[PDB]
Amino acid sequence: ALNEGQIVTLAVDEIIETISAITPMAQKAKKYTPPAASMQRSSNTIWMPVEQE
Amino acid sequence: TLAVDEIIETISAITPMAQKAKKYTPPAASMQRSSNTIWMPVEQESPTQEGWDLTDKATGLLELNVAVNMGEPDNDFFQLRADDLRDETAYRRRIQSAARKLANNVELKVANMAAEMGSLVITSPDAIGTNTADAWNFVADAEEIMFSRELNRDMGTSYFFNPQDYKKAGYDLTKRDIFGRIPEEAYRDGTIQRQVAGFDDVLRSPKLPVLTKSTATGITVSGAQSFKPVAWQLDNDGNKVNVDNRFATVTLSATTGMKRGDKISFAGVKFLGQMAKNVLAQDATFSVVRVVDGTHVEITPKPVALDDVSLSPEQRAYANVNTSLADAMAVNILNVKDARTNVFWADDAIRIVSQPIPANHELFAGMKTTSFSIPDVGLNGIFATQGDISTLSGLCRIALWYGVNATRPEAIGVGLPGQTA
Amino acid sequence: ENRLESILSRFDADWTASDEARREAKNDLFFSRVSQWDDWLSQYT
Amino acid sequence: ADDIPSFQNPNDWVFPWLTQDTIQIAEFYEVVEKKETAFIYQDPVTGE
Repeated sequence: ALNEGQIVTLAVDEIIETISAITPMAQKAKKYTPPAASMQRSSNTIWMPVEQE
Repeated sequence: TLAVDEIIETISAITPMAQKAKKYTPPAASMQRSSNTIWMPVEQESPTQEGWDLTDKATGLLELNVAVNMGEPDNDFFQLRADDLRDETAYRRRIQSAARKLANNVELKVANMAAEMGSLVITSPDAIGTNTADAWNFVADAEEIMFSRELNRDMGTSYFFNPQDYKKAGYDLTKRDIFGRIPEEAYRDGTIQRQVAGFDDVLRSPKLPVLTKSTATGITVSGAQSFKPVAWQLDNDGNKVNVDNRFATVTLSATTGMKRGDKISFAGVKFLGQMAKNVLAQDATFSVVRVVDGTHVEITPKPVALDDVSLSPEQRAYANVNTSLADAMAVNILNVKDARTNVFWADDAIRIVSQPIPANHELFAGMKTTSFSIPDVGLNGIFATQGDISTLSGLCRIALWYGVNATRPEAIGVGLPGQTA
Repeated sequence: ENRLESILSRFDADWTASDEARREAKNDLFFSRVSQWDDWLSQYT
Repeated sequence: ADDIPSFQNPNDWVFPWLTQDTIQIAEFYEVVEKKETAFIYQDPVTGE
């Protein structure tokens, strides 16, 4: 034979997925969006009442 | 301090070589990974045999290649203070000058590579004004060496004179003591002619390099060295990697006084007829590309020897030289005196790869990037602006990413007049 | 080749292209329908 | 219905407390212009 042709390298962009994680608690937790940027690099929290007895 | 807006134009440049050079724009997405290199094959040459019974003498196939790559951007980064009236006044004309100087850089690079990687060398022991019709002798010598080596010239040919030798040729024409069409044109205008001695484009180029005389004396070859046309070779890991067909590393006695672009020839070694493999009467000429180590050089035509015995027949079918190196043969220089170079080439010998700079991406916020066509030459770059207040200024950058490549260094040539002493 | 990749590339290009006009339109809708004040960045105690 | 979808949501940070709505899905309409075959029949009543 001896075909001293021309050698290339082929990289195909069909990826091989490996990771698949499940997130069952963060979807269950309720999200709240405060309009208060004072929770910045500071210790200003928000105070909410507790059910009265 | 009265001042006007009429600008005194002072310089005007012409860039013919970058116009004649073909421009190549390969896909950037693939070039990002291929390491800014792309390979091209070389026209195949085949062996032949004689006789009836030729068992076990069947050959294989061997197709060589060359590689074309690119260097680094060429920029005009400058900074604009927003309060200086003399900076506010000159900004747009500075952009214009940036475009002009970028084009000038491109064509200067083309000229330098063509002069420093041209294998064909046409020397003369006297200047071009010495005898009559010796400018035509130069151009016809270039034509003849191309014809005899049987190089492809289908796209065209070009011969660039420097202004000195262009005027010498014009003087030769007007000293003819007659006036027809050629001498009358050379008198009324400086132009000798558009075609001379078979070249279909004879121009003058204001920025051809001056090739310094080499200091080399008495250099000989160390050991017999046979170079084999190969398309790939194994590396240390077993991977097959490609080989450029346009280089050969030669181990000499001492590479002192040898620099990039020097022209050499080995005693006894003769050219070949390429396709027909018939020896010529002219010594093979080579151009040293890189002086690696203190006893090695890299000459741009590979000296494949016809009489070589260690070559497979398909490899011998690529011979461009009658005999190999003989461990003692004298490599004699060809540029023995400083002289500006006239440069001839086939139009398909030099190309200009070009790439984009995607600075308009959404990654580069704050910057404003637009396209910027370089005039004269057919190239595109980026024009990027980013203001500043760490210095209360603004930064402007015109970038251009290209690379010249001599795909056929054996089709380029250099004319060296006055190579005496 | 991947259908998901092609569709998402088109949508990504479109979303990035129409970023500022959409932001201004949403701000105008909020201004005209909900409120004309912003307490978000007020560092005041 | 069990596999809840997710997509680029365009109502980011609805602000005061409960974000409420979630579950973004997209529908992608695409238009393909091409030459497809048509048949020339003969109407039994009149014409083609």
